Parts: sequence; structure tokens; C-alpha cells
Amino acid sequence: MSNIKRKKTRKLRGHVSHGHGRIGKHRKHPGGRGNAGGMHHHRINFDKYHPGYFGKVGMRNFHLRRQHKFRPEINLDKLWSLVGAEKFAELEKEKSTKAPVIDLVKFGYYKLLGRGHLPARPVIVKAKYFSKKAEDKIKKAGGVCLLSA
Amino acid sequence: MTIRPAYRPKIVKKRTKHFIRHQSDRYAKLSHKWRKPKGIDNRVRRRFKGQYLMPNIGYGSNKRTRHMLPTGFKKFLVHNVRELEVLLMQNRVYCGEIAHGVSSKKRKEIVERAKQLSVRLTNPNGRLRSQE
Amino acid sequence: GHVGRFVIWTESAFARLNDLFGTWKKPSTLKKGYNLPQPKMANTDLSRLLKSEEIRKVLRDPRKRVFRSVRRLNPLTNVRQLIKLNPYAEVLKRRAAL
Amino acid sequence: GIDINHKYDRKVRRTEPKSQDVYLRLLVKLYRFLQRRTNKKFNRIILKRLFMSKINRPPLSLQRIARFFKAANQPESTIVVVGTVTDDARLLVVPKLTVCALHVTQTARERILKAGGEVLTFDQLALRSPTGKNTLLLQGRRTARTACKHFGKAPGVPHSHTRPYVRSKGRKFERARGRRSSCGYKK
RNA sequence: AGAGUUAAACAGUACGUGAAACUGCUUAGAGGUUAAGCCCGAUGAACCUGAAUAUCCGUUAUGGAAAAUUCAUCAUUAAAAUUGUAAUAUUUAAAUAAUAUUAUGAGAAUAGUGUGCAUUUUUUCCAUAUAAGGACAUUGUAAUCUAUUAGCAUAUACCAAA
RNA sequence: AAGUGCUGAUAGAUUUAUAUGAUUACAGUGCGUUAAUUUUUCGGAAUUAUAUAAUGGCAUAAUUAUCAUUGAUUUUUGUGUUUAUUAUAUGCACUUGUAUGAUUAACAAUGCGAAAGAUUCAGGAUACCUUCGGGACCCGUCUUGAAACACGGACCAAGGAGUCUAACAUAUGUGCAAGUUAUUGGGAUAUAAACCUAAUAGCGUAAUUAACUUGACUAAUAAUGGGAUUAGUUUUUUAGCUAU
RNA sequence: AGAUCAAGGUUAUGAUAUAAAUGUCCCAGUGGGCCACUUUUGGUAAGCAGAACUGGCGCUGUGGGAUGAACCAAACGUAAU
RNA sequence: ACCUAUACAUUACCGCUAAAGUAGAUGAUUUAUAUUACUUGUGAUAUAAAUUUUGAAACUUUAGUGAGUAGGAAGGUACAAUGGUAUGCGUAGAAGUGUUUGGCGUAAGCCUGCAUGGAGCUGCCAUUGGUACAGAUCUUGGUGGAUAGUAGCAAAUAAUCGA
Repeated sequence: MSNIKRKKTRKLRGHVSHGHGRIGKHRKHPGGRGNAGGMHHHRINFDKYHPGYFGKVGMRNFHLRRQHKFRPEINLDKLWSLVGAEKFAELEKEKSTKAPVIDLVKFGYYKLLGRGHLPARPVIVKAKYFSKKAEDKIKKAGGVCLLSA
Repeated sequence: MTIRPAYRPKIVKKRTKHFIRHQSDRYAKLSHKWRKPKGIDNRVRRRFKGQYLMPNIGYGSNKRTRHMLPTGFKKFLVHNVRELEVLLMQNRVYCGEIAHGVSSKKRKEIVERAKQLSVRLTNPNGRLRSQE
Repeated sequence: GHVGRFVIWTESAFARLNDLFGTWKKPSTLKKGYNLPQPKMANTDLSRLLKSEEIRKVLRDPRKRVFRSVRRLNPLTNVRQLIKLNPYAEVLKRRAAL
Repeated sequence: GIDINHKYDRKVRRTEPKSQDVYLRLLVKLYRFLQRRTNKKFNRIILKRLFMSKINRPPLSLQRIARFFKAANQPESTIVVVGTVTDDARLLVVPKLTVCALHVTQTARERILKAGGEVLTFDQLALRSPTGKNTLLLQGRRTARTACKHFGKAPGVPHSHTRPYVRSKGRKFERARGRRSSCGYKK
């Protein structure tokens, strides 16, 4: 299924030692099978290129379950693409019968972080969580970061 | 009767002789068609004196007169009649050889049709056969 | 891999292609979210692009000779190059030979 | 006799597009002619950038189309981008601008047109600005991408910060000996 | 070995093709040195491949025939396109553009008729005149350029050496 | 050092310059003031002023700068002076003329592509045989070094060795782009294909801690914010260049 | 030690530029070397042993030294002169 | 004096490397001539004839330049299959095989005539593979020299006559 003329064997055939050397022939396994031995005769290769192999840092959690750390993330950077931008122009006349209502857990997200630099309208954000800067940089604009259940 | 083409040049040649592949005199297994030797202690690869000569691009013939036949023409394999209608106005650089596959039945027409368009066929008198 | 088989549309076949691959204006209904691919070059006629009078009011240099003309002569046996190259040296020829 | 010309007298570059695209291999045919007969350096850097891969023609979001344009003083300078203009949702209100591009994502064609300005292929650029008067020829970062984050790595120097080829992010994955001063050493 | 059979026995039971290795026979030339082979330059023998027509100091001067013509100074007539205008409908409110229909105009275009329509026209073959009826190739020749090699030598200027 | 005045030979000569761009600028020949001078008388022949800055020569002024300085060498020149020297003041035609487009072409001889039929001249180490000269050790391999008194190979035909996979990484191609990816399934259904498609799911979009915590620029705005070195587009006025 | 102004002549040895600068693939091979000038240690010496410099051989044909891996000339597209 | 290299030099040719040029052809350009604006003079217009595509992946111009194992990269080339194509070839002779048939290529290779043969085969564009042999004391079959008739067919007493 792979175009063989561009493979080297179509081309190296036939000069004699097939690209692998007269002195230092292509033998079976001249260094070790696999990660042998990254602690004796491959150690330079294993630190560089992978510092941190060969130890134990520690706290064992027998049977981690991947729900107790779920918490999907969203910054204030989006937050307003979740309502339409075509529903951003109308509150940008200016006219504030709004903040809107954003229910970030109905979308998929829990943690509202604060990267952001979001506009001067208020928002009403029902998410399950907070950043310190998500609470500030919303309530400065008027609205409120609110707890989803 | 066909005039040779396009006011002919003088076709001159670095080697006429063809290159004949080391040790092919010695063995019946080795064909005389050239291989480059790859092997280390070889005096032909190493280009010793009075051994023989390898190919290279330096013997390459003139770019005007490259693939030109003895007649100043260049070949064009014709396989049926309406390939000759390609040579209606290339009859002044090219020439046709009727293929080996083309039979004695049709060749009589290809020869007669190519006599009208004045092309110089390089093998008439093929499948003549002044017979059935 | 070779585009363009000779094809025959019936009538109600032909009238559905504005739904399958939708249109240039709107997407398609029968292929959810599909949007017809845009070419890298919309006008794609080079001989009218190069024709053109919007471009030939910019163009500079149609270098119309070839300027090969090459052979180095010898200004020590070919006298006619001496008087081309060092024109004063024609005088010294007609002075001492006189 | 002479010693020398060694190498590389063979200079190093690419001289036709490797895309066999019949639309790209026609804009090249055009822009050969717009830089050998109008010797602009604007038009070299379109023939040179019609050649490169898709690394070396990196995407450039709709906000940098706009974030650069609003560096002002040219309110009718079309934005020339030899590549893709994608869409930034983090920009909300988009200014009316005129865009030249090889590919435009439709969520960005739906927005620029709505504003509404233009979207130009590169043959409508040259039929409008052949010499490139009043244009803004931009390119997104060539080392934006994350393949480039791993080049090149001695742990032992105080400046590497260059991202191993792990399979997975966690403890008990290259986080112990040679990274921490307790286990082994700090790199 | 004759004969016979088949399209064929060069398909006769190694039964399609029938390669190489190796070889009996015929024909050819040759033989005391690198053992033989072989490279390169030539060679004898043998076979072979390729070869040319409109000019000097011109595709010029000039007379003969034939046929014939939308050609003329030709003229009408019939088209079908082309090109360039105009108009409608398709168009992304408009224009542009692009298509398709409609219409104008020019010159061209065939086909048919047509001063004389073969009057000196018109397409095709023949006459003589300057170099020669070549035009090419293989050669001796000639002068020219490039690189070079040998040769004779008109004349200044220089230092002491009288 | 000057061409001084040549005489001999050698080898070589790209070019389909429109098989998508000067054969023209040069000079050289042949028609249209003058007048005496000279020479041969058949040509030629010579002659001035005709306009130079004049460059060289002379005289002189002048100054820059110097080997050594009595001087010499200059330098910027300038004037006068005459002795010379050189260039410019040849259009219109017309040549088979010379040059220049990698400067080879004019003259002859030899010979007829010749209707089928068929010679002449050149060439053919094609793949051999004959005759000489020159060169010329047996390949593959390992090796510092092989013709090796190193290993394999008597010869011939068939077979005969860098692959599938898995997972990464880079480069290039292609599709879409903060996304993307039917393919486990389902549906339509023409048949192990193609098409269509719901809920996810991977990977990306946010990270860092051993962990619990925590979670990305003063701000409704900002590409390492800021700084350098910046290709490029806009821009400044200036003489200025082609057209105006 | 810096951030912005003001002044600055003719850019501050010579000769060079077969293009240089920079990433990635740290991709292939290699990680047995031998020879030589001058320097040099061990050995009595060695065509032995071990180092420093430059150049070679390895990988390299051709001319010369009758002969030769390294010597002396010279580095190699096919040909004429 | 003179002889002598694959060095030096000038030329032809091949490649490489580096530059440079060409694409309004309902256009450009000649040669004449009719008219002409006329600027004396040179242009513009009409006529008659003429030249003027290139897989622009092309064509044209110019200069330098060429060692190579291990090794890497490009471009070709042989083999066989698949998807399209060549209104392909074929008992009027396919493949194969032979061959002092004739050429082409720098080469790998390829075309062609004749000979034999007796039913299938190819060029091109894709994409692919059980994809190229001189070696491996390689595998399997065949054959040479030796020697095609050499070593040898000699222990166990022995046969001979005539039919």
C-alpha cells in the first residue's frame, strides 16, 4: 500500500551492502533489545532527551476514577460567543435591559476561568465554579457569577 | 524517393563501439550489457590503464543530432494507419517504422498511404513475402 | 482518477443538485453542514488576465534583443580591434610606418 | 586544476510549487509574469510564498487581520495573506475590511462579507493592484505550532525548556530522576 | 531407407515451444610468447549504411500551349459564420460582466448567375537570356578569423666600455 | 621598446539569428566649391587659410608640493608664442564590397538520388576472423594494505535476501479549521463498495502541583506588552530623471 | 547604568568573496587506520611500540622513480591542437 | 636544443551549477507602393506579397566547471498486476526463442528485418508488488575436463578338445 520506488531498496539494489556498511555490517541487534539499557550503555541517550526516567515521585491512588476531576474549563474569552455576536450588537447600542443569561453547565463547562478581557456589558453566569479573576472581572462590568447546582 | 529532412546536419559521434561489461568474456552467465561494478578491489571501477572504459555523460552525443537516424530523421513507431496522419506535417523531422506486431495485411496500406504523405518509412519490404 | 465521464442527467435528477451540494449562497439541506468548496482562483482565465490593460499600465522591460555576439578577437594580430579598442593607437601606426 | 568549487554551489531553495493543484499552478504562471516584467519586490514575495508548504504558510486568525489593520493610516489597504484566514470568536465586532487569501474558512467568509467588505482570490488582487499599491502582506507565525516546541534539548543548560516526546502527562511519566533535586538531580 | 497420414512429423509417444552449459559435422581464416582472453589505434578479407536539383553579380528578362472563372474595373443573388454595435431575458438593489435570443453595419466568405466574361486575364506545362540549369557529397585550391610554431630582420633608446 | 618589415607552416571554423525578436551601427567604394604648386603626362600629385579647448613645443607669470636645494622635481594653471600633431565640419543614392552577430567562405575537379534496374565517394573494433604496435595480474570479500603462498567460486538455467504490522517523531501532499474525525453502530439501499447519519469518543481548545488547593497581560481593546534589527505598503519635501 | 535631544565630511589596514546566515531530519556511515617531513618517549635495535604538527594513503586514476598504497610531478567529463 | 601526462591553454560536444530573457497574437514585424499630415523631412494611414506556438513541466541567451569507497539525494530503466485509456495489435501469425537484419541510447535498455513458433499481447496516466543476481562450502535440476574412455574389473590353485 506504500509507493516502493521512493523506498530505498529499489535504488540500493544492487550495490552490495545495502546501505548499511562494509565495516560495521547490519547485524541483528547490536545495542540491546528495546530500552536496554538506559541506565548503563544508553544513559546519555536517556538523559538528555528524557530527563526524569528512572525514579519514583509519589502518591499512589489505587484505582483513580476519572470523574472526581472532571471540571471542564472556559475563560471569559469566549463567554460571549455562546450568545450570538449577532445578539451582541443589540446590547451594544448602548441599551442595558440585559445582562444575558449564560448557563455554562448546560453547555458542557463547569469552571469559568478568567483569561478574557471581556466587554463592558454585564452577564449572568450560572456555572458551578469560580476563578478569583472570573468573579472580579464580571462584577466590575455589573453582572454576577452565579452558582450552578 | 523521400528527400532527407530539413537541410540535414552532419551527425558526428563520440564512440560507435558499445560498452561491454567486465569479465563478460570470461563467463557465459554474464551478459555483455553493462553493469557498473561496485566491488572494491576492481581495476575497472578504479579506471586503470588499458582496462576498459565505463559510460558517463561525457560521451553523450550532440543535442541536435541525438536520436537522429543515419538518414537525418528521427523514428516514430507507427502501429496502424491513423497514426500516420500524425505524421502528415511531421514528415520532415520524423519517420515511421511499422511495428513488428503490424501484420502483412495492413502493412500494404500503411506503405501505400505513407507514399502519399511522402514520409520515409524505414522498413518497407517487411512482410514481402511475394507470396500469399 | 480521471475526471469527467460523459454523463446524462434526467430532469428531476438535475433539479436536485441545488440541494445536495447546496449553492454558493446557502449551504445544503441533504448534506448536513456541507458548503461548496471555494477555488484558489475565481477568474481562472490567464489569457484575459495577461491581456489586460489593467496590468499593461505597469509593465516595464520587454527586453527584445538577445545579445550573444560573443567572440573575443585578438588585438595583436587583428589590427581592426586595436583601432576599436585603443583608438589612439591607430595614430602611432600611421606615424611610425609613415 | 582549480581547487575549488566544492559544494554547495547548489543553492538550496525551492523553485516551483510542490502542489500539483491546478489552481495554484496557475497563479504561479501568472505571478511569474508579474515579477519579471514589473520588477517589484512585492511580487517576489508572492511568487516565493506560492511555493512553500503548509508549514511556512501558517494560518492567521481573523483577529490579526483586524488587529493589524487597526494600526491605522491606511483605510483602503487590502490585506494580503498567502494562506488561510480562519475565524476568531474572541473578536466580537469585526471591522469592514478587504481580504486577499488562498483559502478563507467559511465562518470567516460569512463574517467579513456580512460586515461587509470583500474576499479576494489572488487573481483579483493582481487585476486590481498588480504592483501592490495599498496592500498589507502579512503572515502568521511560522513557529506558532507545537512541533516547534521541542527544538533543541540539553537538559543541562539553563535555557532548554524544550518539551520531551512523552506519551502522557502525569506523575510517573518522566517526572522523577533528573528533574527533581531529590531524586537524582535537577536538570 | 522408401512410401503413407495430417495444415504441420522442424507435432511420431525426450510427442507444444525447445534456451543455456557442453559439444559431433560442415564452411572460413589462422597458429612457436601475456596459457588464453581483453583495452585502444589502424588493417586485409567480407558484408553493410548514407548520398544531391530552382540558381550568378535573380524563386530575374522573355516567348508557347492548354483549360477554365465566388478572381477583374467585374456585377448582382443566396447563404452560413466571424468581428464590432444596439435591444431583451437570465443579475450578487444598480452598472459591469457573462450567456442566450433579436436586430443594425462593415469588410470578408463560399455556392450560383454575370463587360471580353479567357481583350491583353486566370489557375497549370513549354521557349531563349548573365554564373551556371548546379544546388549535394568527397577532394586538391584560395584568402579570412582563433590558438599556435618556426623563420629573416628597417630602426630608435640605454650603461660604462675610448 | 616600437610594427620595423615581413615571409613561412599547423590544427580548428558553434550557429533550424525568429524553426517566438534588429543583419544594423560602423567604417570602405562609385555622383555635386576652389585655386595654383608639382610630378607623370594615362592617372596621380600637391596647396593654404577652413572653425577648436587646443594636447605636445617655446617664452613668461603664477601657485600646490618636494629628491635635494646653485638647483632640480613638480602642482594649479594662466598668458604670450610659434613650431608641429590630432579630431570634428562626408549628406543622397549605389555595390558581389570589408567588419559583427562563438568571422569558412568565393574557384574548380570527381560522381548523375539515376522508372523497376543500378554504380561513385565517404564511413562502419557494429558482434567476431587476418595482420602489427601500445597498454594490460582474478573476481567477490574482510582489511592499514589483496594478483596474493587469505577465504568463496568447475560451468549453466530456474529460485534467492531490507518486508508486513504496531506505535511515535520529522518532512512533504491534500481536506476542513478552534476545531476536526463516517466506520463501533444505525439508516437507506444497486451490493464485502458508494451514499447518508444520531448519541458519544479521541485528539486539540489551559496549565501547574507529590497532593489538597489554585487556574494566565493595568483594561470595553492589543502576536515576547516594551526595546532593538526589520521584507513590505502608506508618507515627506528636495533638485531630479522620461512624458509633461 | 540607562531613556530622549544637540553637533559629527570623504566611514576609518591590505587583499578576498567559488554566496553567505540559519532551522529541522542530530537523518546515513564511522567510532580497527596505516604512511611521511620536522619534534619525540620507551627499546639495544626493529618494516617494533606510543604521542605532537602539517600533509597524504584509506577513497585515487594518470606522468616519473625498470618494479611499489604513501616518494616527485599532477588530481581525472568525451576529443583535436 | 629536444622528447615527454588524464596538468596548462584556445576550440567543438555532454552534463552540472549559477544567473538572465520571452508570453497583449481580433498582436508584433518586414519589404514595396499608392496616398498622405507634411518639418525642409519623417511619421501616420490604404493596397500587394511576406514572416511570426513552445509538454511555458517549454524555448532562448550567458559564464564557470567535472576524482570518489562507505554513504545520502535526484532522474531514468527492466519485471508483473489493478483502475482508466490508445475507435491499440493479433491465425493475413501473439508470447517466447534464435540470429554476421539494420539502426537508437552516455548507460540501464529499446525498436526493427528474417528465421522458427502457433494464441494471445502492448504504448500511455494513475496507483501498487512475492519487482532486477555472479557470488552466499547459496537451493534444485542439467552438463563439462579429468576420462569418454583414464583408475580399474588381480583373494578363494584351472581349465583344454571336439560336437
